[PDB]
Amino acid sequence: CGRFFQKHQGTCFYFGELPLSLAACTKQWDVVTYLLENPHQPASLEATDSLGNTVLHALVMIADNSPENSALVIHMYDSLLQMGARLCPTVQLED
Amino acid sequence: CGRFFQKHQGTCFYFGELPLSLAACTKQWDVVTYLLENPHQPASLEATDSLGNTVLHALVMIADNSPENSALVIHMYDSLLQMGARLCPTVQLEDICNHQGLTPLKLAAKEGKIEIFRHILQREFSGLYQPLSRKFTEWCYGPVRVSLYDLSSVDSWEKNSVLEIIAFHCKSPHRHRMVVLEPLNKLLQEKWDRLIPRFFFNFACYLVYMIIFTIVAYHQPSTFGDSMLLLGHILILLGGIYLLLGQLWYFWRRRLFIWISFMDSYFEILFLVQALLTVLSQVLRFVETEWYLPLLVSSLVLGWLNLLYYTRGFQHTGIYSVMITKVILRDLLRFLLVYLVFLFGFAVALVSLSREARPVPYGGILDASLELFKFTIGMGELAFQEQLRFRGVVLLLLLAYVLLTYVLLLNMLIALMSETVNSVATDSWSIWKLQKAISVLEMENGYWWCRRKRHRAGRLLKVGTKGDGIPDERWCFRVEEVNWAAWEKTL
Amino acid sequence: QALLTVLSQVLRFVETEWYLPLLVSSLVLGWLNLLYYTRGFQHTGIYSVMITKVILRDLLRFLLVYLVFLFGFAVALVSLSREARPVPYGGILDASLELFKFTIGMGELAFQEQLRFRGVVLLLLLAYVLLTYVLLLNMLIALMSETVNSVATDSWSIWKLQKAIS
Ligand SMILES: CC(C)CCC[C@@H](C)[C@H]1CC[C@H]2[C@@H]3CC=C4C[C@@H](O)CC[C@]4(C)[C@H]3CC[C@]12C
Ligand SMILES: CC(C)CCC[C@@H](C)[C@H]1CC[C@H]2[C@@H]3CC=C4C[C@@H](O)CC[C@]4(C)[C@H]3CC[C@]12C
Repeated sequence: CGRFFQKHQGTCFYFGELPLSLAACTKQWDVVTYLLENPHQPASLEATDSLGNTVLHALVMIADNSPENSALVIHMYDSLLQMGARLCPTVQLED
Repeated sequence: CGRFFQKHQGTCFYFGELPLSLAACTKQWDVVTYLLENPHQPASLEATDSLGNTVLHALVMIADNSPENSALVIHMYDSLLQMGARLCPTVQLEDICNHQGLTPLKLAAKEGKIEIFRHILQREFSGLYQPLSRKFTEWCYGPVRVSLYDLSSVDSWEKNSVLEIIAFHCKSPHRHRMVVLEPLNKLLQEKWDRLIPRFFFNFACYLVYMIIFTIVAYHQPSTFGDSMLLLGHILILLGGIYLLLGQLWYFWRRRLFIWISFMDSYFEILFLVQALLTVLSQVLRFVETEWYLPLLVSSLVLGWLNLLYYTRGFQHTGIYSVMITKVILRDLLRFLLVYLVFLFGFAVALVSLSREARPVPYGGILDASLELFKFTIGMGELAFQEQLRFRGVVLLLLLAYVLLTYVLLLNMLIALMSETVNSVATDSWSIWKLQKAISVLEMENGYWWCRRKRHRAGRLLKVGTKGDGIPDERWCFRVEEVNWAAWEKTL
Repeated sequence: QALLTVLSQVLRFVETEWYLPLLVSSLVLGWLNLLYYTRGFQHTGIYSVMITKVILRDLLRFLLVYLVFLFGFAVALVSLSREARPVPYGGILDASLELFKFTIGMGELAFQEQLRFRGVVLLLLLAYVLLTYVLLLNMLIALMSETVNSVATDSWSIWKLQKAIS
């Protein structure tokens, strides 16, 4: 959490202030995957931030109406939803 | 140097009157290369000609707005720049002046050539040949990317900048297209944003002056009140003198704009005329001449149109004001020409007719013209005059005028205005942006009595190290952007 | 409308003379709300949306320019024509009313013979007519044509959102 990381008017880029959120927003499916199957300590896919946003909220926040950004956020959203289904099929992330 | 080789109107082809310039302009990279590595005598790449142009100036001169020519001149320009870097890395070719005083970048601005101008203004190369670049991409943390544009010889802080050349020196008709490109667009916008208070302060001062003028003109006859009237009159005299001095100073500073610029400014003449009329009326009052009042009311009329001048400070109203003048110029004058040709003949026919019976309507030419104009203003008296001897002929002439000037011409004028408004949508935006640029450039300088201090734009960002020493400093303008396609391409 | 109606009704109890203007203002404003209720059909709903979009996009610039033209010419006409060789253009309101009669199609354009500056007055009137009536009104028609052409598809979605809100 910092001035550059919060959403304001100026020099900033909000990504969810989470390593998993950053990896998802930066278009790397391999890094997102690897954080999840760590034997040491897996990254919880339902963790939140100061604003309370999750990995799925952050993707919505960084979304634009441009074609490429929309395609990227759609694909990442679907992939993360499937990954949440295979990891944790009890809790549903959409609600 | 010869008649065929100089730039004139007729049979000519200017190429720089140099073998190296000819080879560069004739699309042969091998010949250009070979002239440079001759053991006998290499061809100096910084040599000039009678006009003083170099190899880079000549490429700018022969440039056109066609795609193929623009691509050729761009590629040759970049190749020659790299070749100059490898041969002579001490001297830089871009800042070589001319006999006129211009650089290759300033020639592109003054000659109205836009493709090479936009390419030179924003260029970036790969890892090799960094120093000879204008746009530099700084940190790329995620999809947000920050660009740094070189502000050298393009910032209005210097004496003869690119913006001043475009606004007051370019001969091209469509010279506004150059002020709506990236760097200039952003820089001009922030300059205008910094200049809102002074612009609206000038507007308020002019509004107060016009209110005082209106009050003085209204409360004037054919003590305290007399003292206030005299104070108002002398204040108007000084205000008119001030406006006249300002207009004269503006005309003297840019002696040669009056041919290039009429579509965009066209208010300096109006301000000059208003000031002259006001001063002339005020001085003529001292003689107690009867022609005071017409001159005073003419100045009163012309003042509020300059108030409309001050109104072009917003996007909607500015484009509307541009469109008004463009509609006036493109199609109002043809309609007036045809209208008066119709009016004069019909009025003369009506006057010559209806002089014998069986006051008097159509007594003279002025009365007939007034009646026929009442027809177009919607107040035409169309009656069957019974006392006339040629009643049917008069009625037929009136009907023929009505169905041929009122039904046809006015509605056709409406249609032509519709077409004109449809056709010039995108042009008015650029014209208004150029108008804002001119206003900003004028406000950057002070008034004719006080000069503002030049506020430099951009920050002093280090852009690395050159091959001559450790420091390499240049003033750059920063712009942020959030681009997702470009970011995803670079991985 | 509700505030004006309630204020007029309560002001009647005081027997104040400003009852009737407030009551007639409420009466005027009621039928425009009746037009509110009219946006229940596709054609009329999109028409109502287009009316407001034409008003917002281009009616205000025209009024601004129109009043700037009107005020200066009216003041010039009032300051002029105060000496001879009732009286037309007696004050600012009368001059404004005459110049507006010009745009409503009832402009009295005559060569006043009793004035001392007949030619100047006639030239000013002609310059107002050919610059406000011929130019500005027809240009306004053209701008409305362009606006109606440009916003065809947007009004449908705006009306659908209006239905959703209702
Ligand atoms: C009685 C006389 C002095 C008033 C008539 C004005 C005369 C000078 C004519 C000549 C050229 C005309 C101007 C040229 C075009 C414009 C730009 C437009 O955006 C506002 C109206 C305005 C400014 C016109 C107003 C009328 C005009 C000024
Ligand atoms: C004498 C006075 C009270 C009557 C004039 C009405 C006043 C309030 C003005 C101000 C804003 C205007 C309204 C704004 C826009 C619309 C929507 C349009 O689809 C119907 C007309 C209508 C409703 C206008 C009617 C006139 C209006 C209501």
